[PDB]
Amino acid sequence: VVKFSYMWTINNFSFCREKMGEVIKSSTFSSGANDKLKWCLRVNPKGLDEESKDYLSLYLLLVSCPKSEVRAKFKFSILNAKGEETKAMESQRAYRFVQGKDWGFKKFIRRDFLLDEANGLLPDDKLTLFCEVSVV
Amino acid sequence: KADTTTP
Repeated sequence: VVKFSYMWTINNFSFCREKMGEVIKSSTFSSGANDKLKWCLRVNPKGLDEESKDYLSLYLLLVSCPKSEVRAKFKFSILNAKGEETKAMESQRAYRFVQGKDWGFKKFIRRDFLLDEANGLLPDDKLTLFCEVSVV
Repeated sequence: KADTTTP
C-alpha cells in the first residue's frame, strides 16, 4: 500500500467564476514511491450537473500513464479555521483508475453551508482541502 | 458512494 496526502488551498473561494460543470484544478501531485504516478484534484464550485447544482463537487484524477490499472482508496476532508479535519467523505473501498479516470463525490458539500461564515470552513475566504490516497 | 464522470 502506497499512502500519500496532499493539502491544497483555493484562495478567494467566494469569488470563483466557474459556472456549473466548470472546473478548478489543483497542482499536479505525485504518489512518489516506485512508479511516480501523477494525480490532480478537480473542484466544481457550483456542481457538475443540475442534480448537483447546490453542491461543490470534488474528484481525484489519475493524470499519468500507468503500467496497469491502478486501484486506490481516497478520502477528502476540509480543514477548518482551527485546522481540524471536518466534512470528510471517503471511498468505501478501492476504485479502479486509468489515465484520465476520475472518482469522487458529486455532492461533496452544500455550497450554502460552505459559504456560511459561522461554519468556519472558509477562513479568510480560503477553502483548504486535504486529500488522502492509498494505492493498493 | 463515490461516482465518476466517465465510462
